[PDB]
Amino acid sequence: VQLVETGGGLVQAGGSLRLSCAASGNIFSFNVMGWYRQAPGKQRELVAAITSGDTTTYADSVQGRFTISRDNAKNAVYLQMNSLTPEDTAVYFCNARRNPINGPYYTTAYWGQGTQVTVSS
Amino acid sequence: RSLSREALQKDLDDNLFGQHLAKKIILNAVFGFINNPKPKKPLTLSLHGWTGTGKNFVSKIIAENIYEGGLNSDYVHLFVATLHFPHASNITLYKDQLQLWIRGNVSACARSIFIFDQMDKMHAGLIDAIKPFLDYYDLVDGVSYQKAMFIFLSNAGAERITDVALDFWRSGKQREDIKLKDIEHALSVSVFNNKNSGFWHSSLIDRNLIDYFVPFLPLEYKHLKMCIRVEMQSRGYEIDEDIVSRVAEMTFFPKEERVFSDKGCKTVFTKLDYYYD
Amino acid sequence: NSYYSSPAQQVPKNPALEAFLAQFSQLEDKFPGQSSFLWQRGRKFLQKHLNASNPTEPATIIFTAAREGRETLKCLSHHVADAYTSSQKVSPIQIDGAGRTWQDSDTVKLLVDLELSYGFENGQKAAVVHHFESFPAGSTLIFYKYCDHENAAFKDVALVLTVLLEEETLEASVGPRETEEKVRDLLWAKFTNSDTPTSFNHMDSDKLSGLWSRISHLVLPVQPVSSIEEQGCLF
Ligand SMILES: Nc1ncnc2c1ncn2[C@@H]1O[C@H](COP(=O)(O)OP(=O)(O)OP(=O)(O)O)[C@@H](O)[C@H]1O
Ligand SMILES: [Cl-]
Ligand SMILES: [Mg+2]
Repeated sequence: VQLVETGGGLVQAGGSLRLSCAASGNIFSFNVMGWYRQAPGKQRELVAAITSGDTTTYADSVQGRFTISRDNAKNAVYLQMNSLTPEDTAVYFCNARRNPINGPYYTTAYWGQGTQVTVSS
Repeated sequence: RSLSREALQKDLDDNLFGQHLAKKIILNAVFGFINNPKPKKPLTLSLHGWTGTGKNFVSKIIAENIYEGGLNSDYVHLFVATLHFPHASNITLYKDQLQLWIRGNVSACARSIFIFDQMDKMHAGLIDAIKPFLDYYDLVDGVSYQKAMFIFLSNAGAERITDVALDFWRSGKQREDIKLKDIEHALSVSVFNNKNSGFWHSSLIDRNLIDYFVPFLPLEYKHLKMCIRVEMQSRGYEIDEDIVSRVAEMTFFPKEERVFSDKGCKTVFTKLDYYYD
Repeated sequence: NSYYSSPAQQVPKNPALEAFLAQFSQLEDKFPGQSSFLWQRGRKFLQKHLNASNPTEPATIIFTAAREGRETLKCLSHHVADAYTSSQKVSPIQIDGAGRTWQDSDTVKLLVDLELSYGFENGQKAAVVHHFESFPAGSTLIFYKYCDHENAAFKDVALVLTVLLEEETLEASVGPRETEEKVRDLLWAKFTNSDTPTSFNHMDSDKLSGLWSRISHLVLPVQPVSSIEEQGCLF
C-alpha cells in the first residue's frame, strides 16, 4: 500500500483547491487519515484529520475554510481548501495511521510524496 | 503455573489491603472456576470502585496465580479502553479487530484470560460485540468460550460504594462489617437498576452475563501506610515511619471526617522522592 | 580507538539531566516570588524522570494560578516544559484549551490525541497543555491514554498542564494540599453537573476520579511576576 497525492498547484488569494489521495490498498483499517503541510524552513504541521467513522478535526488556522472527507470504498481521502491566502503555501502530505488494539502503543504511519500548493497574494 | 486455593489465599491476604469483600469474592470465584474441568459459562467478573484501590493490582494477583508471567503470560490479554479504544467513532474498526483477536486466542488456548480495563469508558457497542463470548452457549461460531475468563475493571459505582463505607464509619461500625448486600442496596438505583440488568442479561437463559460484581472500597490513612511500607522495601530503602506518616498525609474527604484519600494509593509514591535520594 | 577527557572536565554521565538542572536553576531568577516548594518539588520530580533508564510512566505536572497570575502561568509552564529538553533545540508540543469549552468534544479529543502522538513520535519529549479547565469535559478522557501509571502511550516524556483558577488572587503562603484542593474542586465543578453517572463518552464524578488520580502528582501554585503580567513572556 502506497499513498499518492494529486491536485496541487498555484491559486490566487481567495481561491480554492481540492487535494486527493489515492491509496493502492484498502484504507478501512486506518484509524486516522489526514493532511499535513510543510512550508519553507518550518516543521511539518497537522492540517486536518478524520477517523474511519468520519469524525473530523482541524488545525485552528484552517477552521471553517478546509474540509476533509474519506471514502473507505474508493480508498481515497480529500481536502477541500477554500479562501486560500499565501500563509497556506506549503507542500501538503497525506498521512495514514494504523494502531494496535492490544499490547504496547505504536503507530504504523504511511505518507504520500507530497504535493506543492502555492498561493499568490 | 498450578493454581492452588492456599497460594491464592496467601497472596491476597499478604498483599491486598483494605478490601475484605473483594478478597473473599475473588478467592472463591477464581478457585471454583479454574478447578472445574467442565464449566458451563466463562467466568465473568466485574471489579468496580474507587480509583487507586486495587483493581489492576488484584487482576495481576489473579493472572500470576494462574499463569507464569502474570499479565506477561502469552495467555493473558489486557485491553485498556482509554488507550486501545479511545475514539468513539472508530467502534467498527475496534470491533472487527477485537472479535478476531478473542476468537483466535481462545481457538489456540481454551483457558485464555481477557481483562478489559476502564470499561466505563468503553463504547456500549463494543461491549455488545463481546456479549456472545460471555454467555451460556456451548459454541460460538464453533468455538467454546466456557473455559475462558473475562475480567472487567471500572470506576462505576465508586461514589455510592463510598457512601456505604462513610455510613458505617460514622455509625461506629467496623469496615469489615460491610456486607455485599449493603453495597447492592446502595447501587440498586444505578449499577444494579433494571436498564443495566437489561443490558447485561443473557440472550439464552434468565441470568446475568456478569457472574460476580466485586466492589472496591475507598482507602483510609492506615491503608496508605501499609502500601508505602511495601513500596519502600521494594526500592531497597530503610523504612522510616516518620516518612511513612508524612507521605500518607494526602488529601482526604469529606471535609468534616477526612477519612478517605481522594486518589486511593495513587500519586502517593511520587512523594517518596521528596524524602529519599 | 577511544578518546577520554581528563576526569577534571567532569563530562556529564547524563547530558539531558545536567542541562535540565542548570536551566531549571536559571528559571528561578526569571520567576521571582514563587513558593520554595515549587522549585524544590519540581526539580526532584523531573530529575527522577530524566535519570530513569527505563521510566515506567511519564512526568505530569500541574501549575495553577489565580487570574492575577495568568501571564506568569503561561510563561512558567512553557519554560518548564522547554527545560525538560535543555540539552536540545527540541521544543515543547503546545496545546491550549482556552476558548474550547463549547467545541465538539470528540473533535477536540481527536485534535489533542494527534498533536501529542505525532509530536512524541517525532522526537519531542514534552508537551505544555494550557488551560486544562477549559477543554470540553469528555475530551479530557484522552489524558488517561497519556498519563496512566502503567500503560501510558509514551513513558519517557513530560506533560505540563495548567489550570487557571476563577478567583482573582492566590495567597502567597498557600501550601501544597490546599493548592491541590483548589484545582480538584474547580475541575469537579467544571467537568460535572451532579454525582450521577453518565454514558461512556461523557465525564461523570466516578470517571473524573480516575483522570484526577493520573494527572495530579504535583500541583504547584504560581504567583504573578509583575514584569511578565505587564510586558508578556519576552524570553
Ligand atoms: N488495596 C490495595 N492493596 C495494596 N496495594 C494497593 C491497593 N490499592 C492500590 N495499591 C497500590 O496502588 C497501585 C495502584 O492501584 P491499581 O492500579 O490497582 O488502581 P485501580 O484501582 O486500578 O485504579 P483506577 O480505577 O484509577 O485504574 C497498586 O499497583 C499498588 O501499588
Ligand atoms: Cl483510534
Ligand atoms: Mg486501574
